[PDB]
Amino acid sequence: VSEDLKDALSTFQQTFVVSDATKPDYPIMYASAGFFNMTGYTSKEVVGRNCRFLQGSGTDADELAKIRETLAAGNNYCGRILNYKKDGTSFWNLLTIAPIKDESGKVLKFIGMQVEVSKHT
Amino acid sequence: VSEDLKDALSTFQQTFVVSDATKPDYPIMYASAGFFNMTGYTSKEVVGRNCRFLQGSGTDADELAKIRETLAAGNNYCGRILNYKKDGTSFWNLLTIAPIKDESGKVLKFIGMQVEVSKHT
Ligand SMILES: Cc1cc2nc3c(=O)[nH]c(=O)nc-3n(C[C@H](O)[C@H](O)[C@H](O)COP(=O)(O)O)c2cc1C
Ligand SMILES: Cc1cc2nc3c(=O)[nH]c(=O)nc-3n(C[C@H](O)[C@H](O)[C@H](O)COP(=O)(O)O)c2cc1C
Repeated sequence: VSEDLKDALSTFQQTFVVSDATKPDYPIMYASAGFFNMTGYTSKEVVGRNCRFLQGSGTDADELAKIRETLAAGNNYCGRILNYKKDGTSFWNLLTIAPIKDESGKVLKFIGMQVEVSKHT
Repeated sequence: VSEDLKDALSTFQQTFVVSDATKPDYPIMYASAGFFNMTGYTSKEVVGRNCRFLQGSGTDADELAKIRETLAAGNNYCGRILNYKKDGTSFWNLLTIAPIKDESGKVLKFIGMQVEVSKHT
């Protein structure tokens, strides 16, 4: 809440997840070290869930539409979206999603790199 | 993130490079084994080089402007760009660039994940 506090104890955390692209819920298969440090959810407990548990009231619906469109097309997504820690504390997520394709081009997984950043840049 | 990330991408035989954001022309520090297969260039040909050697006259200059802006801003970049293998073969490269930052929020590296993609030109 306090302005001076947030900046002095700036946490520029970074994590990634890998999700299964062959199931309609795009479930996390693996969440990297740092996921709990950033979000307050353990890397173990998020396995089998869709990453939308990080979203809340202020998350931009149009950005979510572009993500779904990316996953369906099998391409990539780059955005800065509003996410929420287990706490309910909001943070800005510099989110980069890329397809993990096999030898013949099949999209088997997606990787999502998540970077906590401030509101603008 | 970074070493764990490299390992996850390698586990799925992905093509990616890691570039130095502290050296001035973003030289490649690391090129995965998939890079040779995708481009015809070995890692040793390529380590120490800016990845612009993949470009040619068909490459969209407007996209390259978007990339320059991303790297100066420490943000991410998602696009599909026309690139050329060592033998001149032209292809779509779905390129995804994300920052790797330290404690400061200082960008140390960029990772660029590359996949050769068919055509919805
Ligand atoms: C690999 C991967 C990583 C993702 N990471 C996040 C994330 O960090 N924050 C978030 O809000 N959504 C993230 N998503 C997006 C959601 O999981 C979901 O795809 C999005 O909400 C759109 O689908 P929906 O409209 O059904 O919710 C990620 C998706 C994928 C597949
Ligand atoms: C990690 C990373 C990966 C990159 N991968 C590619 C690539 O696969 N193909 C390409 O044309 N450019 C790639 N680039 C972009 C070019 O290296 C260069 O940044 C771009 O051409 C803009 O700079 P310039 O206008 O000086 O050429 C990559 C850049 C970074 C930092």
